[PDB]
Order: sequence, then structure tokens, then C-alpha cells
Amino acid sequence: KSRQLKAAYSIELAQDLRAVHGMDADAELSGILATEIMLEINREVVDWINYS
Amino acid sequence: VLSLFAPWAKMDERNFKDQEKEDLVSITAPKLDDGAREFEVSSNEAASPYNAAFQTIFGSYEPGMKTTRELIDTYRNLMNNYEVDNAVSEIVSDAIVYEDDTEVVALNLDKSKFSPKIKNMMLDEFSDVLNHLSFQRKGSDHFRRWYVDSRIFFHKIIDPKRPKEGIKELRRLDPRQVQYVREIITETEAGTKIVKGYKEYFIYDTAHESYACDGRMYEAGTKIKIPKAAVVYAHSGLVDCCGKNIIGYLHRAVKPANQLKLLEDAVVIYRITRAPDRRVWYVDTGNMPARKAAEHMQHVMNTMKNRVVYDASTGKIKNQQHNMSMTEDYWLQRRDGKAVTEVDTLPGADNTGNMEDIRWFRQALYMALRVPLSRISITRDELTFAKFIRELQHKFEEVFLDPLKTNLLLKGIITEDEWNDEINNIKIEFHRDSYFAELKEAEILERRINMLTMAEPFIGKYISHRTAMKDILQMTDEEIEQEAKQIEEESK
Amino acid sequence: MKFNVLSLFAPWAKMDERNFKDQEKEDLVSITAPKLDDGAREFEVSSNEAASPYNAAFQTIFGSYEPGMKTTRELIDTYRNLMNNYEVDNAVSEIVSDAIVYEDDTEVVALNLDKSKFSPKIKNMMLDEFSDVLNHLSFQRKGSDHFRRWYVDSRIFFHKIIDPKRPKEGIKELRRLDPRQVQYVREIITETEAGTKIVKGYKEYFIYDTAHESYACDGRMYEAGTKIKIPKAAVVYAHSGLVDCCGKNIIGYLHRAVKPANQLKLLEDAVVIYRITRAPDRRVWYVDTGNMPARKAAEHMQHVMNTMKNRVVYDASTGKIKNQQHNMSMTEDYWLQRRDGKAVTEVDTLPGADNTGNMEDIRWFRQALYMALRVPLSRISITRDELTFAKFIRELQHKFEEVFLDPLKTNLLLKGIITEDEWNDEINNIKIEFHRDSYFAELKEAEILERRINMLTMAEPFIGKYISHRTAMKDILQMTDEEIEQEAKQIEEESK
Repeated sequence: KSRQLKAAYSIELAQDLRAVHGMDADAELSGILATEIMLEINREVVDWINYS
Repeated sequence: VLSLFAPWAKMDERNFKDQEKEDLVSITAPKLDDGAREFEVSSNEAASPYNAAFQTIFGSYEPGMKTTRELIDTYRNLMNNYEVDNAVSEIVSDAIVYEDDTEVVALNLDKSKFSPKIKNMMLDEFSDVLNHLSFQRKGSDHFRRWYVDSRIFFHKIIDPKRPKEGIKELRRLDPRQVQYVREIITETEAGTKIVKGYKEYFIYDTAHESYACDGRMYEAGTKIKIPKAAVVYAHSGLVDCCGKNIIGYLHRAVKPANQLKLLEDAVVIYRITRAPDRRVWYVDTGNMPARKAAEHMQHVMNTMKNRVVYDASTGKIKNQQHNMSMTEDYWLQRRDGKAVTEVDTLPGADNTGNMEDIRWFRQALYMALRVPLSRISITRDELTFAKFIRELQHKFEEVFLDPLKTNLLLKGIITEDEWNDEINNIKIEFHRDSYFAELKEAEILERRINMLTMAEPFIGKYISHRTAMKDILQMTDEEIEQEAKQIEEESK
Repeated sequence: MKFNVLSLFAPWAKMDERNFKDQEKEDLVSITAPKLDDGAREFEVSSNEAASPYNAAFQTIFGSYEPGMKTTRELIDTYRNLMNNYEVDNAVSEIVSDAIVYEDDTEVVALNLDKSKFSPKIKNMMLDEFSDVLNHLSFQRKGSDHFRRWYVDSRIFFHKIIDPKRPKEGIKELRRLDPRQVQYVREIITETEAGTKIVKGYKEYFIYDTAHESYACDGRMYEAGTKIKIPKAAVVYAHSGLVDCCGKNIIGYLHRAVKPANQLKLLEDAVVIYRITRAPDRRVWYVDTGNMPARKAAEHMQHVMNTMKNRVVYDASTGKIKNQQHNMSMTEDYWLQRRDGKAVTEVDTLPGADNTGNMEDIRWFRQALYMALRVPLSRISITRDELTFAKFIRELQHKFEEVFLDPLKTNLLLKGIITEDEWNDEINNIKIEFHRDSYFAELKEAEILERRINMLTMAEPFIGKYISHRTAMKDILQMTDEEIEQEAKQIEEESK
């Protein structure tokens, strides 16, 4: 079964983050979304353990 | 604990036990000097369970990989520049000398050691240590990469089931993928000041399979803890203004290398921009919206399209047959007795150099690369450079002893105790250019003879032959006796 | 769907299947980063152990090489574009020419076998094969051309052939493959905890493209479509140690010079154009024609502009002013008619292509390029420049050299003379030596000898008490003990 996430962040947000704290605001999201998938799976497994 | 490092982990554990059993206590600063960056750990009295270490390595690796990444990429970019790569090339050429029917750095056991039997085995293994790197074919590049990147760390390869036979060649760890670190794990009153082990292991990424040149291609994942024992290494003793921010020799060029490139291009822009002629044709048109007023501009804009462009491959002018107009022919009509339209020419990039400012900088850069001033007999500058090369060789070549003691200990050629007392001095030694060595020696001899010549008339009056040999020819007492012996024999 | 290689290559594929079957049993396991320094481009694949049929292999070989195969093609042409320019080509020439020479009634680059062997018969067999290797390169006629192309691109490949029914004697002339259509990769299909630490063969895959779809010059073809997967055993190749800042993005020996090569060319053109544009007298003639639209005002202009017109052109074949009569006016005597009582009608003159150089930057840049192209810079006795040059040439020769070593060791296995194991455990040294210029070699030696002789003549007054003769010979003449004894023995014989 599949699992996917989309961010599609704005231009202005990224420009602001670069201006505010030197951030790129793309990679950060890449990180967050990938992170969210790994963690979500981790939970799915744990929850299935309790489920069964 | 990943199994690929099992025997190395055991080696580190043994070293740690010895540290734990020592008296190195009352330490106000952890006893580290250079290389690896430390980290304060949980120190549950002395404990750090592997699972505690796992986070510890993440928290050591994140805050600083970027710095390493920037420095290495910078050095590599510097390496691709005009007269920078050459500095390295000459340094590499002298640091790693390899010629026809010539040796490579080789173990030289000319000082007391356990036994000639062992000395011979050690030499044979040393040869394999280098054969494993194809040193005799690519040793110069292994060095070249190190010098440029400032640091080399290699993965040791094991079987490990039969680790006398199951001893394999090294794999250079990917620079920028591995962090050299230390961990302080132990607790005392008012800060920890007791037998810290420091660990001195490495932290490896999974991002090493890098693609997308000059990009930022990364993915989520775990990190690898690598035992000290598992890695062969050397690095330049160069650190930036603070911390353990290790830099390379090439770091020196970061400013001026770019300043020169920038200046070179600035000169070029100045010469090219404005090289073409320059002029604005003007037309003054009213009584119409610009959409239509502009038609009077078209009357010249679409008429004086002097597309007389020079061909880049052959120096001819596009579509200008016949071969040459002696003069251009232009004219403009005026609606009234008002000189309002015009051809406004512009000043160009006149010929003012004086390529002297850039000269200063290029020269400064050139020497700043840590190269002889003789590069574009024997002088202080050549000797100084040779000393530099000796230092680089001295520090770099530790990478051939690390795997040597490792392999010898595993095989049973040497014991740990023996290594520890034997070195001291288990040096290795390389070939140096014979062309110049001969010339150097010849000049030394010229002085030696010239002084004997000068001394000559007083040889039986104020001074002696023994002394002249000792002070003028700089011979040892033993050397003199042996030459005297040979000389007497030659007479018959 | 699990297709094999075109059968004509199968014998080479078989050699590789065996090579990998044994590499796979090797103990180079428990390795984090892949055990690879150079050559073919690595790539992490499907982790499926032995699932490497044509379709699957193409997918990842292609996916691996694709994001940069364009770049690779651009570099080839970039390096060639430099090679096609003047003051570039001559640097290459100097290097290629000295790297490979042929001479008057001399030998050519040749295999030097001076190490222990089971039986000397092998030395002859290897030498005989070597000579034939050169015949299959036709090195004696085009070896320097192979080198030149190799040098410029920093790589060369050749396609090897077999019978194939009697492959052992199918060894014949190689065909040079232009890198433009050549792809090379190392693929990983195994997996363990946290990545792949398994001994990996990588299969060293080559792919040869089909239609001449890509091009430098026009006359190109339609879409290539599929491509052919080729075993490495089938390809003779060599390449430089010069790689860009990522992967295996290999670069040319002239790569360094690309910047200044192009820069100098721009500067050169800037000079050429600067002095041409605006060389002739320039001006705009203006006629004041009140109360007229251009369609009519133009007649007033014609009455002036087509009356005063100097219909003059310059004969560039014969340095003359075409049909100029009279030969030369003493004054360019022109006039302008002012219809109104106002000084408005005029001529708007422009500046010309004045000689104001100070033509210095062009030398700065010429010199930088000249050196970027690989010194000696002495070209417009024995010096450091020559000595480092010679070292460079040997380094090039040692990479180029693989072009001989590959088919040599292959042919000696394929024809069943030496086993693979024996070759690998024996050399340890299979050096192929080049012929070098004897003019320069003699001069180098003569100058060295003069100094040695001069030093012997300094030792002379003291040698009788201070220096042994053996010492003078080994220190000044740099003679070996055996060499010393041999001359001494000959010297007594010379008496008669």
C-alpha cells in the first residue's frame, strides 16, 4: 500500500526564510516530509502490533 | 553495533581498558591536541551504552558537516585553477618521487629491533601495505588528493574469520562523509577531570553515494559508528582561528586565488566591453502616441542596420561584398531648422594598462601557494621548500605505518608491546631526485676541495690530515680509517 | 525477456562471467563505501542478487550515465574545439610528439621483460605477442594519433574481436571507438543491514550507442532507439587520472585551458574588431528642409548627398582606390547649402579607430594560456622545466600504456600461454619502454659527464691520500661496484 506527501511551498516563503535565518526552506521540507513518512510507518507497525 | 567492525571494536575495547586502568586523572582539559572534535557525553559514571552512543554520534555529526563540505569543495575548486594546480603538481612530484628502477617509500629498520627474522617479515608486509594501494602506480595521486583535501582516512578491510590471511587492502573513506570525533565519558566533582578514553572514532554518513554535481542531493537515514582501530589516517596540522576547524594548505589561497581570478576577468570585461564602436541614433517625434511616433525611429532603425559582423572562425565581414568601402555614408533629414536629431557617440574602454596592479597580485598569489620563487643552483629557497616537502612526507606517510602495525599484529609478526617500544623509530624512507641530489653534492664537494686546496700549504705546519678530513671533508673517524685502508690496498 | 548480449560478444561475456563468479567469492566484504577509485561510473540499483538481463541492466545503466552523458558529449567537443584552435594545437603537438616517437632505423615502444619467469620461452612469446599487439593498433604508423585523441579527450576505447568458434586465435585488429557513443558503469544489486557492504562485482558494463544521433558537425542521424550492452572484457581502454569535482565526470588534459583558451580568443577578436570598426572617416550629413514630409524632403537631400557623394571603394586585391580619378584631390572640398539665413545645416562627425595601445593585456592572457596548456614555456640545456616535462610525459605514457597491456595479457590468456593467476602473481612489472630522443639524451649525459669529469680533476691532488679510487668512481662518476670492477678488468686487458 502507498503513502505520499506534498508541500509545494511558495516563493515568498522561501525568500523570507533566506532573509530571516539563512534558510533555503525547500530541503527543510524535504526533511520534514520524509521524516513524517518514516515516523508514520514506524507508528503504523507499532499500532498493528497492538491491533493484533 | 554493525558487524563490519566487529574486530575493530574489540581492539578499541582493549585500548580503552588500558586507559581506564591508568593514572591519567586530574585532567582539567581532555587530553587531546588535534584532529577529532570532542563531545561531552552522558557519562553515567563511565557508561555510554551503544544505544546512547547512537544519538551521541548524530548530535556530533550534524553541527559541522557543512563546514567540512564547504572547505573540501573549495579546495577542489581551487585545484582546478590556472597556476594553483601546478603548485600541487610540483609538491606532489617532489613529495612522491618515483622513477625507473627506483624504490618507493620503504621500511628501513636500521635501528635496534627484536630480530632480523622479524625485520625481514616486516619489510615484506610493508611492501604489501603499499602494493595494496598500488602505490607504485598511483601513490602520487593518493598524496595529491590528501594534500588538496587536507586529510585522508581509510577503511580497513577484514574477513574476519581467518585474520592472518583475511587481511585486505584499504578503502579511502569518502571525504565530507566522515567526521573524526572524540567523546568524553566519565564523571567527577565540578566537571569531569578523570581517565577519559576520548574514543577517537569516526562517524559515517549514508549520503556518500553522491550524485548531481554541485547539488544538494540527500535523503533521510541512520548513521554509522566506526571504531578508531578500523581507520588509517593522516591530516595536515592546520586549524583555522578556532575549535578544531581543520583546514588544508590550499586554504591559504582562498582569498587571493579568487581575487586574481576576479581581477583577470575584470581586465577582460574592461577590454571586451566597449571594444565595439558605440553610438545612439536619435529621432524626435511628437503629434502621435508613441505607438505611431516610433515610425519615425523605424525610418533609421530599420535602415542603418549595419550588420557588418566579423566572423569568429574566419576574419571576414558578413555579407559585405565588395571587399572594402573606403568610408561610410550616412545622412539625416531635418523637418525644421532645429538640430535636435543626432548621433551620440560614447567613449570606450581606452588602452590604459599598465598591467601592473594585477601583476602584484598574481605574484603574491603564486608564492602564497607555498612554492619556490624559482618556479614560474642551491639557494635557501630550495632548501626551505625541501624542508616543507619533508614535513609533508613525514606527516602524510603515517598512513603506511597504521596498516603495518595492524597487519603485523594480526599475523603475529610483532606483538603490541614490541611495537610500543620499537617506535620510537620504525621509520620508512623514500627516494629523492638523484639529478639534483648529485648536483647538490657536487657543489658541496667543490667547496670541500677548494678548502683542502687552500689549506694545503699548512697541512704539515699548523693543521693535520686527520683534521682536514674531519673538518673539511666532514668525514667520521671510522670513515677515515676505512678510506685509509682502501687507499693503501689500491697502491698495490 | 531476459535477453543476452549479441552472440558475437558472448565469448567476452563468458570471460567476464567467470571473472565475476570468482570476484563474488572474494572476501572484500564488510565495506561501507564501494571499493572503487576511478573509471566506470557507480550506481545503486534494485538489490536483486543476480537479476541482470539486458532490459533491466539497460534501465539502470542508462539511468546512471544519463544525468551527465550530455555533459560528457559537450566536454568531448569542447576539448576538440580547443584542439582546432591555433596556439592550442601546438601544445598538444609538442606533448604527443615527444610522448611517442618513431625514429631512423630504431625500435619503437617495446615491452621490457627482465624479471624471473618459469621459462624464457615466455619472454619470447610475450614479446612476439606484443609486437602483434602493436600490429593490431598499427601503432608503428598511427600510435601517435591514438595518443593525441586519447590525450585530448583523456580516454580511448577499442573493440576487441574473436573468431568466435575458435576464439583462441580470433585475435585481430582492434577498432578504436569514439567515446561519443560509449557509456561505462559499475552497478550494485546486493543489500544488507543499513546499505550494501557485500562484495560487489559491479559487472563493469559498457553500452555502445547506435544511430549517430548526437554530433559535433552536421550530417547527423535519426533517433538511436535501443543501445547495446557490452562486457568489459571486449574493450581495450585507457584514461587519465583527471576527474571533475563529482562522480566519475572525467576531464581532458586541456580541461584546465578551456577557460583561458576561450578567453584569449575573445580578447584577440576584441583587438581585431576594435581596430577595424571606425577605421574610416565617419560622419552623418544633415540637410534642413522646412515644410516637407520625408517622401518629398528627400529630394532636397538628394540634391546635396548625391552631388557631393564620393563613390569610392578600396581594392583589397590590389592596394588601390578603385577607379580613382584624379589620382588624389589635394582637399576633400565639400559644401553645404543653407536655405535659411541660419547656421543650422551641418555635418556630424565621429571618432575613428585610433592606435592607442598599450597592447599589454593580450600578452598577459597569451602567457597564461600558453602555460595553462602545459609548459615548458621555453618554446616560442637541461633545466627544471625539461625535467618536470619528462616526468609528465612518463606519467602520460604509463596511462596510455594500458592500451598495450590489456590486449597483451588478454591475448596470452585467450591463446592459453599464461594463466590469469600467473600473470597477476608475477608482475609486479610488465613495463613497456618508449624510445626517447637520442639527440637530447646524449646531450644530457654529456653535460652530466663533463661535471663529473671536472670533479674528478678536483679530487686529483688529494685523491692520493684522502679519497679512495672506488670512492671517486662511485661518488663522482656514480659507478656501481660491479661497473668499477668491470672497467678495472678491461683496463688491464687494454694493455695489449
